[PDB]
Amino acid sequence: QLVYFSSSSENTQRFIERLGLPAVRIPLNERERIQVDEPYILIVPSYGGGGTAGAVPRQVIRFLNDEHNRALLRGVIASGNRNFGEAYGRAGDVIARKCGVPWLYRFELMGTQSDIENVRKGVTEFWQRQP
Amino acid sequence: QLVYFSSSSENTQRFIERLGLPAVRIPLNERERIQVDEPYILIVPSYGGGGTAGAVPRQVIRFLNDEHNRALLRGVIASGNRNFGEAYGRAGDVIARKCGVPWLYRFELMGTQSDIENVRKGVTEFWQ
Amino acid sequence: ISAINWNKISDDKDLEVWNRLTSNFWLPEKVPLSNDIPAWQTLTVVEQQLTMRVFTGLTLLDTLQNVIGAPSLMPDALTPHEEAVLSNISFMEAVHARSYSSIFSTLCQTKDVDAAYAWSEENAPLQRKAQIIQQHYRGDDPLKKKIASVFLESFLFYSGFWLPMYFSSRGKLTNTADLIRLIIRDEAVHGYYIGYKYQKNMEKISLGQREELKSFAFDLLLELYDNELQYTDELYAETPWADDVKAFLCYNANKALMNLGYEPLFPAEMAEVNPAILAALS
Amino acid sequence: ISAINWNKISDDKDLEVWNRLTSNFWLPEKVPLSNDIPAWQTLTVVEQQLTMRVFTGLTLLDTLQNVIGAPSLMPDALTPHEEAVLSNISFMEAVHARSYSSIFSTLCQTKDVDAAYAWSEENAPLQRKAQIIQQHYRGDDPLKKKIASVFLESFLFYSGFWLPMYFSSRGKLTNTADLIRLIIRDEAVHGYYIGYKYQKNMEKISLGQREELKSFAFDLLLELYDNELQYTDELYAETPWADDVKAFLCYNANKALMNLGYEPLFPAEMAEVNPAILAALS
Ligand SMILES: Cc1cc2nc3c(=O)[nH]c(=O)nc-3n(C[C@H](O)[C@H](O)[C@H](O)COP(=O)(O)O)c2cc1C
Ligand SMILES: Cc1cc2nc3c(=O)[nH]c(=O)nc-3n(C[C@H](O)[C@H](O)[C@H](O)COP(=O)(O)O)c2cc1C
Ligand SMILES: [Mn+2]
Ligand SMILES: [Mn+2]
Ligand SMILES: [Mn+2]
Ligand SMILES: [Mn+2]
Repeated sequence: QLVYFSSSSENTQRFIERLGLPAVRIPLNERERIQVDEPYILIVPSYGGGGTAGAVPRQVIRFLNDEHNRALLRGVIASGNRNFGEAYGRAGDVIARKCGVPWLYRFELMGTQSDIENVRKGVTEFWQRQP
Repeated sequence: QLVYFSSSSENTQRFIERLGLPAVRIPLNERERIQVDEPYILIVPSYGGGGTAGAVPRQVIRFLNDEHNRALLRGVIASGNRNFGEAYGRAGDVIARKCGVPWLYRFELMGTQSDIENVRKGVTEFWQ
Repeated sequence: ISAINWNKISDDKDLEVWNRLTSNFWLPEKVPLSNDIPAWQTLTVVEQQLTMRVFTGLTLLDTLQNVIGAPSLMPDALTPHEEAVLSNISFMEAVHARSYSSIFSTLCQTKDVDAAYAWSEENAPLQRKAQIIQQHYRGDDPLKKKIASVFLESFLFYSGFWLPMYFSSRGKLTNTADLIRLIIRDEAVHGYYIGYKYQKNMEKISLGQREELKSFAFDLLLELYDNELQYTDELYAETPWADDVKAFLCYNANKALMNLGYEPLFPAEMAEVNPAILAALS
Repeated sequence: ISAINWNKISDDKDLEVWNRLTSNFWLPEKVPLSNDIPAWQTLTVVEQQLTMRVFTGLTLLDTLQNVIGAPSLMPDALTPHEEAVLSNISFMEAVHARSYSSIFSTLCQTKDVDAAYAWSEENAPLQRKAQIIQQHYRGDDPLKKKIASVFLESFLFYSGFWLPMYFSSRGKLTNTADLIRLIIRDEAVHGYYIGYKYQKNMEKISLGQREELKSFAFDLLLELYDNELQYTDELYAETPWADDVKAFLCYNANKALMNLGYEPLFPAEMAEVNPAILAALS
């Protein structure tokens, strides 16, 4: 399974659509929170820094610091833009280090065809090497 | 006597014109230079800092580091704008310390009638 | 359109002002406004209400400067570098406007802020001022636009700026005062530069046309002045400060005139400002 | 004119982008460009000429963005906060254009710089590119202006941006590369926000019109692309680098498309950037 966040600009949403895999969206509305039942990879865009100063969107922080959800986190994929330099995909690095999970992939905006193919292959292989 | 500088915006020039006292202008053109033969008060605008950082215009520095000119300096009046806060009239302060002469007066832009009146009175009493 | 070349400056003043304005860049986030909360609490309801009404008024006028004011000057630019400087000026008007919201966010209650905004919409002097200024910005006379702009922000704004300067002298809201001083530093340079360009534009019109414009400038001045006295009455109604504000307006009116190259209009007696207010400025 | 209230945000993206763009404020004086003089001196005459021709070209286009591009978007703003953000964008285009002059002043000979400006004036693909973009900025279709703006600076500029990134990968002109990365960081956000607004604007129109704009956008993309291959050919003619430049162009074209909400069009084969160039970015 997959969990993702996408802001109102919906680049990560557009990626998930084209990916073709079942996924659950962390609600855009900050007051709404969701619970997941199974192991998952998290896909999140980087947002340092406009509405939070921090790399990870508030909604994802809210989702993660519920230890129920955190315990089922198995990996992270981050999106963003290479033009941000060292900060490119920062959300993935931050989540990975804090939660003790691997940073699996890093892509730009809505993702290229290569990104889609790589992530499709990567995820299938990831669950093959998972309990 | 009076020595002054005014940039292309001519605020200090207009003060001098309305003061009505005899005065010599440090050339706007940086390549030209002048000398004076009698003791004077200097009136200078502040310009920290549109690419030079220094509050004293380059033309005034060139005028002052002539030994003959510097020796005849006796006092400084600074123009500027109160809206620059602590930096209001900063050029007079810099010149006052560097040259060891008193900073005599502070005024804004082309000067009010009060400024003209105050300087007229101050100048006469200073030389006596 | 031709590539701008900053190594071929036509008027030195363009570079000088470009450098002064850009190197003075600030944002309201850089001012520790939260350190004013205890001071805000000690202010009376009437003082608090005054502060919010003052700043909602300034928000309207800085918004006007950003959206219409500075852009309206762009077709009348003498050089490509002036056009660029006007781009900075416009953006900094948005920063000025934004900063009042910063004050509201930190210090004030939403409902009261919204009431102050509502009071501003309804205040006849405020709206008349905006209307008069906008009318000249939308006109076909480039020189009258410059006069209006210099009058708005080197003169009219000072009915509003008086208050944080007063608080500063009493050792209250010192951080809000520091924020306002940043705005005032920008506006001093804006007024200087626009007034400078006004005088440059005037060099290319006839002597008769200059006298006509001089008369217009003093007419507009007195019309705006009369309006601002009424705005001041209504703003400072439940305080003893009106006369002091009016003296500060005359003092600033004189500087605005000097920015345009005209001699001060108001005699010392009308422009005698409380020394603590002057000290708050510098 | 209404008074802007930053505590009543209609679209959170306006505040996010305002914060990102203003907190990223920079000036070329903040970069120690003079430290590139040794590196500059080690470049071949071919490399030096190429560098100056690149930057004179970018100067023209950033001037276009400041004087016409960004202002052309202002009347089509959905919110007052967007108007304010667009004021920042316009000012930063002035900063971008100014920074090329900073480079020239620090590193180059005036005669060579003026010859590069002349070369740019007479370069057909460059002038055709400038003509096409401003034709759309002068048109009556707000949505086509946004398309052209995104294509210019999230796509076409990268034929130029390639060069400092390449030099960076070799340990030469590293400070100039640092400056270009500041421009690139701005443009990434400019393209994102303008493209975001383009999509918001399209929510309000018929399917038929959306399909028309899609067809127009892809045809404009291919028109500009083919023109840019010619520009690249002429710019990089004395070097072996045209193919890598073109791959970097295709890579960025895909990003420009995605900013507009369209899927990337250029296959992996065409957009395969040398890892050292990608490393120079991040
Ligand atoms: C305010 C702001 C800050 C951003 N910061 C970063 C960043 O630090 N690193 C990065 O790779 N991308 C950054 N981005 C780019 C976004 O992560 C990227 O556009 C992403 O596709 C947005 O996804 P979404 O539309 O699903 O919300 C930033 C974008 C914005 C608007
Ligand atoms: C770029 C710039 C920087 C300035 N800096 C200061 C300053 O630091 N302190 C001050 O009191 N006035 C400052 N001023 C205001 C001028 O000193 C003032 O307008 C003066 O009247 C100019 O005189 P002039 O027109 O004869 O050159 C500055 C003006 C400019 C344009
Ligand atoms: Mn302002
Ligand atoms: Mn202003
Ligand atoms: Mn740009
Ligand atoms: Mn741009």
